[PDB]
Amino acid sequence: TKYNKEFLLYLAGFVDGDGSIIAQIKPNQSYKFKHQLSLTFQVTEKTQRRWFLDKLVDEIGVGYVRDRGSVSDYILSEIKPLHNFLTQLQPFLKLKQKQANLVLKIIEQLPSAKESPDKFLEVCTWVDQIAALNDSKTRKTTSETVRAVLD
Amino acid sequence: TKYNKEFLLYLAGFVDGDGSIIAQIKPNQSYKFKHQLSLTFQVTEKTQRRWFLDKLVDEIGVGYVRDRGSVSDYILSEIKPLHNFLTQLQPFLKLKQKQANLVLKIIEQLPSAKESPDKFLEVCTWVDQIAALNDSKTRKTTSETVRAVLD
DNA sequence: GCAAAACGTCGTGAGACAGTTTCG
DNA sequence: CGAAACTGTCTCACGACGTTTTGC
Repeated sequence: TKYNKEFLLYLAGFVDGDGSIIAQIKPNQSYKFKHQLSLTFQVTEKTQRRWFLDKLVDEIGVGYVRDRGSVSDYILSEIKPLHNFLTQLQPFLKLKQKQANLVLKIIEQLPSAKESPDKFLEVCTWVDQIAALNDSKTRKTTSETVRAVLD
Repeated sequence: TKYNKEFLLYLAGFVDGDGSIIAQIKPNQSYKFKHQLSLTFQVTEKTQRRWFLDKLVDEIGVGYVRDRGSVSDYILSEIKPLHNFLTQLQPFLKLKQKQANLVLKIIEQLPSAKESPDKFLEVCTWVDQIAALNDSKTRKTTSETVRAVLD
């Protein structure tokens, strides 16, 4: 899906404001390396303004909105559409462009990360960088925590 | 000054996110009708990201940045530059377009609001409308306050 | 007497994760 | 196995005012 540049310009400003580009390493025994590499693009807004997030679902054509009381979030996790979307959005980001670029990097490196523990750990390293670029305050699992479990 | 369109598209999204279009009636004795009609365009950001606000000062070409601890704000209150700015920004705003058009209306009517208490009140009613559109929760002075004083 | 700067603050509206679950 | 959803909440990073002082 090719997005309109005006939509992307406005949206990149909005994302730099209320948005969040997130990479997480989730402990999970069902994966071969006991952790899932999770990626999320999100936009949070007061629920009385969810109409704005509902429109995003329509305009971006993928993702959904979750309600959590007083605020709601537009969430996009599917890696394929995420890569497609972030690729077109990143040229216009000013505050979260580095995060976007790290996420695109991780996505493309995913297949290779599933094959090798050293690669996987390398990818986890880029997740650490995204978190350090964000206003990270409650992170727990890092590349360090993953190395210890692999060992 | 005329701003580039892509600049305004991005900024409108950033403003709809971290910005605030403010209208205030400030009790102050030195004014004929005992209140100042104050208008402010602002963008708030964590002080570590103060460079982005400083950059806005240069790109918008007027206004300034103030510090208040963990966060800083880009501030624009000069009525003429503010009017020129919002006129060009409002077409691209989505959550705060009404507030912006009401601020523009107030500015245009300031001259006549000065000559008549009743005009002053009507404009103060437009300030009520802006506060209602924002997520107002600590407002003290309203057009009802002024109505009482004007007696 | 008004515009504009300066300085101060309530109560969130966000951001940024964590943990667990679903099911092709 | 693993992509993606579902559910919770911590810690702010904002928004949106308010009061007081400048300066022409």
